[PDB]
Amino acid sequence: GEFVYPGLVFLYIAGWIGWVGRAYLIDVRTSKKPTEKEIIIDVPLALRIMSKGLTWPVAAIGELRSGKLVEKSANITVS
Amino acid sequence: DFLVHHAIALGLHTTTLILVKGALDARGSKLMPDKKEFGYSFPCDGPGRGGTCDISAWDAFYLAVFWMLNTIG
Amino acid sequence: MQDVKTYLSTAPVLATLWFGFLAGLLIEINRFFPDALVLPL
Amino acid sequence: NDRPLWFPGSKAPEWLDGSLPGDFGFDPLGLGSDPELLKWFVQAELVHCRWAMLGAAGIFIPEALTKAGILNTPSWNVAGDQQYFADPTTLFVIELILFAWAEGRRWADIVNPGCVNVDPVFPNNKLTGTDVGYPGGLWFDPLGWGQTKDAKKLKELRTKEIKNGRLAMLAVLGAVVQANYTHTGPIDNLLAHLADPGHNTIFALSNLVGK
Amino acid sequence: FASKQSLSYLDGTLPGDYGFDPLGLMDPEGAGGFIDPQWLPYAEIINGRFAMLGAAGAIAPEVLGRIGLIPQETAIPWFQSGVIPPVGNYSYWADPYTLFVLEMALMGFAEHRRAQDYYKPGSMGKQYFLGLEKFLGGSGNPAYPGGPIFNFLGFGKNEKELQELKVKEVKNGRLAMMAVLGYFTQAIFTGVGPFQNLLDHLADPVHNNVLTNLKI
Amino acid sequence: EVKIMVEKDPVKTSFEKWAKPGHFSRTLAKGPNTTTWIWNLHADAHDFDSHTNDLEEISRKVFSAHFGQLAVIFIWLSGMYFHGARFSNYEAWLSDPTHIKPSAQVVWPIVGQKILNGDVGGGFQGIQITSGFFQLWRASGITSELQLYTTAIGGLIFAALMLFAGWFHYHKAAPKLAWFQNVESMLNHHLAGLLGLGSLAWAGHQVHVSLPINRLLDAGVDPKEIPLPHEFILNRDLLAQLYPSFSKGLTPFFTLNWSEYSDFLTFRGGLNPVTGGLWLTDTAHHHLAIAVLFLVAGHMYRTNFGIGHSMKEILEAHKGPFTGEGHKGLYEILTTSWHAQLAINLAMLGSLTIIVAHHMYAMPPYPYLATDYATQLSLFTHHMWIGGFLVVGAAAHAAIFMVRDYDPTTQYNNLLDRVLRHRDAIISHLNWVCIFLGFHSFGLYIHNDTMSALGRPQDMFSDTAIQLQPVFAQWIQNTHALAPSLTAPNATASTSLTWGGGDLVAVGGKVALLPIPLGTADFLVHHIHAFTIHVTVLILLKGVLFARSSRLIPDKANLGFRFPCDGPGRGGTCQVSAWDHVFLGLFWMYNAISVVIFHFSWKMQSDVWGSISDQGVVTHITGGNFAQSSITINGWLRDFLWAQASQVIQSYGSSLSAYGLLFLGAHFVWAFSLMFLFSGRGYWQELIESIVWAHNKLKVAPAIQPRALSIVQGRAVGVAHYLLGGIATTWAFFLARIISVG
Ligand SMILES: CCCCCCCCCCCCCCCC(=O)OC[C@H](COP(=O)(O)OC[C@@H](O)CO)OC(=O)CCCCCCCCCCCCCCC
Ligand SMILES: CC(/C=C/C=C(C)/C=C/[C@@]12O[C@]1(C)C[C@@H](O)CC2(C)C)=C\C=C\C=C(C)\C=C\C=C(C)\C=C\[C@@]12O[C@]1(C)C[C@@H](O)CC2(C)C
Ligand SMILES: CC(/C=C/C=C(C)/C=C/[C@@]12O[C@]1(C)C[C@@H](O)CC2(C)C)=C\C=C\C=C(C)\C=C\C=C(C)\C=C\[C@@]12O[C@]1(C)C[C@@H](O)CC2(C)C
Ligand SMILES: CCCCCCCCCCCCO[C@H]1O[C@H](CO)[C@@H](O[C@H]2O[C@H](CO)[C@@H](O)[C@H](O)[C@H]2O)[C@H](O)[C@H]1O
Ligand code: SF4
Repeated sequence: GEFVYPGLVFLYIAGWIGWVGRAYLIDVRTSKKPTEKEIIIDVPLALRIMSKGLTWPVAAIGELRSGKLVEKSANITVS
Repeated sequence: DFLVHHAIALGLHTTTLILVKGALDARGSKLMPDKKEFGYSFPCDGPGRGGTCDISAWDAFYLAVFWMLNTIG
Repeated sequence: MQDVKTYLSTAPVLATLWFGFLAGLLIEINRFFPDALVLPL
Repeated sequence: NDRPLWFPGSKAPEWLDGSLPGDFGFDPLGLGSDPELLKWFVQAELVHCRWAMLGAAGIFIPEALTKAGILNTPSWNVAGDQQYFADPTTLFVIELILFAWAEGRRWADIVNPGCVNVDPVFPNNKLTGTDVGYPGGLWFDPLGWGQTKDAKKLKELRTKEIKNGRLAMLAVLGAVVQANYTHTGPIDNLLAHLADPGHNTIFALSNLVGK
Repeated sequence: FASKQSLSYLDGTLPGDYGFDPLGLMDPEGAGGFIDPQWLPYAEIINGRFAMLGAAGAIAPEVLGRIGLIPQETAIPWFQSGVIPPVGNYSYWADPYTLFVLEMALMGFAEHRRAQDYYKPGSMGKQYFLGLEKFLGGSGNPAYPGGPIFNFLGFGKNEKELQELKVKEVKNGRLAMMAVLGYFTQAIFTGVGPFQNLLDHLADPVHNNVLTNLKI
Repeated sequence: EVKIMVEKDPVKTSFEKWAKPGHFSRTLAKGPNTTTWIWNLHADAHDFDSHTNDLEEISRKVFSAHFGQLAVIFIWLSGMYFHGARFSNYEAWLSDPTHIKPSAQVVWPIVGQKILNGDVGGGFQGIQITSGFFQLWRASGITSELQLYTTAIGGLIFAALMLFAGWFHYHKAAPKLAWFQNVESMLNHHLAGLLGLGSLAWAGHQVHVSLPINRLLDAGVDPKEIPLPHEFILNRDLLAQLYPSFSKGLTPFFTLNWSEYSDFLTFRGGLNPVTGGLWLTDTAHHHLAIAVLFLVAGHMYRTNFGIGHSMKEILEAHKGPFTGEGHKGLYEILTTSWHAQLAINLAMLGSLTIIVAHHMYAMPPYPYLATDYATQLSLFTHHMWIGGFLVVGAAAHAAIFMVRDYDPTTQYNNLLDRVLRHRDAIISHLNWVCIFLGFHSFGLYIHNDTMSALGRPQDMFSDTAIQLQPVFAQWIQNTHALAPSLTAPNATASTSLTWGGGDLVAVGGKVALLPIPLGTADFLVHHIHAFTIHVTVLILLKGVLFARSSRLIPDKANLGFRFPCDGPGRGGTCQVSAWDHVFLGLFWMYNAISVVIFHFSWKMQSDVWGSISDQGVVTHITGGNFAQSSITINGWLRDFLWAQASQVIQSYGSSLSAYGLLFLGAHFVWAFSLMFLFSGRGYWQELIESIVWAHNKLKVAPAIQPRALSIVQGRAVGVAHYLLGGIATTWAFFLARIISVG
């Protein structure tokens, strides 16, 4: 109870917030003007994404195994 | 003692961050892809492209000396 | 009224509302469950 | 469309064209500018009105009967702290469970009209209302009134409900504020106003320079 | 025709126009807000009519008490009737704040209706009042509504007599405004009613003027 | 000529532009592409003259925004009055002013905050306040919480009125440009009404309310038994009992027998022995005389009625053989540009605030304020900081005017052009003055340090060693102390007790004021002040004069007012803009004001403030060590910072713990600013590139591209966090020390 239990609770909460933020970013990326939704938040879509974050570990492992979590062709500088 | 060794670890990893960033990005970056033509030490690349103050690797040395002094302190 | 709803969805206003709700929740929790150092469960 | 307004000589706002019952063009802050929010607010007003009518009746009639000596009910302020067959929290949880179902059906009908009109157990009941907020059928309309086909006769009854209910909301707010400000029942307040209208009023309690 | 320059916008069509405007408040060059040239004559007429009522009603009870028509319990000066309780107070059938609320209700009806007629000239005779909306349609000039109530005897049937009556109204109104200001100042300096002040100036004119009353 | 000119319904009232964040700018309205857009939006918001080019819209926006600031100030005043009416011990303090600590803030019990509710006295627990509102309310004659609550309600009503006025005058009835340019009428109306009528009204309040109530309070009458203020107006018998000259009415006023009113309109110096504050009868005669003088002054300038002076002709008349065209052309500048007016007003307001601080410690105007040491220190330091900030802003906005609104066509051979033509001589001579002052003062301090370290105290610049006496200041003190006998014979005592002549005023066993000796250390410290002030002036004046061009960059005015550099060429052109000159002037102003407040604190604690006992023996807080220990830098470091910081670092576990917490936090923030100050943008941009790669690897890169802060933004953030840290450190240190030992 000194470390491990609060650590697990924090990990759950932080994974929840991070996962829902990433999901909202991905959903906004394909829009007419993503930057406008980037400053002015689409409240209904945000609420839907936020509510779907209860089971974030399962979705995270799902996308890790499905190969839809990481990217391979990203911008880099002159090596 | 626990807290102080952890602050020391913070200082070590941060100074290493600055020095390694200076060494690896010495040959070029996205902001200035031809840094290797300007040598180790040069002031800047002008105010264009948003401003390029403290852009060379010598400046990374300069910044990391402060962190070294803080960590040893 | 649509313009008002659009203004209320801006980043500073939403951040203010969200952080106010979060701070209120934490303050009330600490009012009813104070001095919590280790997790009993 | 020249209909009476809340403010004679003024101009009715564009979003209020007089279709809804009880539409006197009253919207100084323009809260009904958005049509979807306007429908949501129509439903909210209907619900607040009906709840306030029930509350006003249940507040005022028992106090009048108690004052006349017919009944012996306590004051509506103290009825929360009375000895009932169960702990209130249990009654509150039962209340939440039942309104979960009722409010859920109402919410589903508001969001998607015409989707919860059939009894889920026996599929041959089929509430016969065509407008959101007016369920009709047998359970909520046993006597058949409000299912008539006469034009502007439904608007008449709906305006009747709208107006008695707005009065009920104002009355309930008044009862609450009066109980908080003068520590006595509403009927005693009415009898005080009737005993000496000139001096028995809101200014009677306060201490002011003039009087 | 009197007072100061002819300001080139006070031609003379207004009743009581004598081209008196040293501060140029009614210049129609920049004329927004409440300094509109169509609002100032109306406002002058309104504070004037209210001042006529106020002067008559502030001098009447004391004169009536001196003659003896009304009981001497009601012959109190105007500032000892309840306007200023710290100075003097009278007990009516209601406390003064309930009276104020009722007065504000009635005057709110009357004044908001009059305002709506000023801003919307044809209104107040269209929607259903309690049967009286027929007589409440002001004809033309907002300051002169007329009709079977506001002019129920039929004065000023022809234009010229109406002009004379308008001029008479303006002068009696301005005179009463100055009279009410005098009532206020003389009440502050002397502490007695204006009628008592008049009798004092009449009894000993040289020793009962403003120069003597510098000490209160 | 002078008349009301407005436009009906210029701007329609709607929420549409509230959903367009950057509507006011034509480039910001297109939306964001990088994170620079957010900073640009919040940075250009209230810079009206950069959006449009017509003076009418700018003037209307300025008028409405000033209405808004007035509404905010009214909300603040109402809040202070309400929080004093409901969460204070003002009545208990009224009963016993010398033992009850003022308190008007109460904290909730949540996370151990209880410890901040200290035992201030009067059966009350709360934070001790140093704003001096209790003294002001007592001087106003307030004796109940009902009056404070009424004042709070009135303040809220006034805030609503100001908000409505701002909305009205922008969105409904906007004045035209010809209305704003009536400077003669504006000066007449403001100078007569706002000043003279306001002073006359306050004099009336004092005479009719404050004099009797404070007279009864000073006599010893219990506050609950004192009659209410209107009872002195409705019943003049009481006021004649206190001041017998009221029994004559206003007859002496109109017959010019003004000497009859000499019992409540006095001219006496010094302080009230009971309360340690200025006599309120003097305050009456002086707000009355100020009212008369301002009312006479306000009838000077020409308007619609012929008589009066015309400012344009006055400016065009004063010119001579040394200055060419003289003051010609200034009227158009000052009636055309808002920035020149802002510069002049900021300079005057800052100087006035500094004068207020000096005059307020030297002649305490409120009862029981001189013996409340925390309030004195707080008020002095606060208004001194405010004045410094305003005087720096004057130079900033003057440079803005020079860059933007200057027009060489109108200014051919007037004072502005001739100042711009001999600027090298000005800057050179001022540089020499700065160097000379710095050497012959700080070198004196270093010489003293070296002599003390070498064991040769007979070779120091001290009172016992080689002396440097301030003979001019001593002569001025002696002259001002002998005024009530020769040059101001109608005065009873001198203007203040700080002059050499006079005696001691003690209230409740504490010294209120006392003659202030001046010696070698005072000579040194005023010449330090002169050094720092001339250096700050040098920086700001060099920024203003070289704002348009120099030898290095002939076309600086094309680059604008706020630009980072002009590249690494010509050897390097970093910080050549007037904005960076303001950026450095801020640091030097901080230095100067810090030295000033340290001098004030040490000198007061060492030579004025203290406790007095029977037989009239005075013991000072630090025992008169300023004369000997302030002549060395080591002396300062040991006997001021090390000695007087013992209270703030030992405040943990008491009601003063918040001061120690903020002491540490301010040291932290000041350190934090150095990372913005010492670094450059390219490093952070490349680090952000790496971090953006990291976020890209997980498909979570933002749509708005992250960017490092601009160069000017980096400088601004550094200076802001630096100033906040330093000032908060000094704030916590002063408050902890003076609350503990005061
Ligand atoms: C209390 C102090 C004052 C507070 C603010 C008061 C605002 C009053 C109205 C201002 C606008 C006046 C011009 C109207 C016209 C206008 O603004 O633009 C006009 C525009 C017209 O939209 P429509 O879709 O109706 O018409 C479009 C046309 O092309 C065809 O009809 O919008 C409106 O009419 C909405 C009006 C209200 C907009 C604000 C609604 C919400 C206000 C209150 C927010 C807070 C609520 C808190 C509740 C507790
Ligand atoms: C007043 C009120 C709402 C008022 C709203 C107003 C004026 C809004 C005005 C405007 O928005 C418009 C229209 C248009 C906008 O442009 C402008 C404004 C001006 C903003 C609701 C009351 C609503 C009142 C309600 C719902 C009352 C319910 C009562 C109940 C349920 C009572 C239950 C019990 O009393 C019993 C029966 C007996 C015991 O058991 C005890 C209990 C349990 C207490
Ligand atoms: C409305 C009014 C008085 C109303 C009085 C009322 C209702 C009294 C009511 C009561 O008393 C009773 C009956 C009985 C009492 O028991 C109770 C009360 C309630 C007390 C006075 C207006 C009074 C109005 C006055 C005095 C106006 C004066 C204006 C002047 C002098 C203007 C001058 C210029 O404007 C010009 C003409 C041209 C410009 O260019 C230059 C200048 C110089 C600015
Ligand atoms: C700009 C003005 C703002 C304030 C407006 C209200 C002013 C009120 C104060 C003015 C009255 C002055 O009051 C002063 O003279 C009054 C007589 O005139 C005296 O009044 C005295 O004589 C009166 C008869 O004349 C009696 O009715 C009083 O009982 C008696 O006290 C007061 O004892 C004295 O204090
Ligand atoms: S300010 Fe920066 S970019 Fe400009 S010259 Fe200096 S170092 Fe180079």
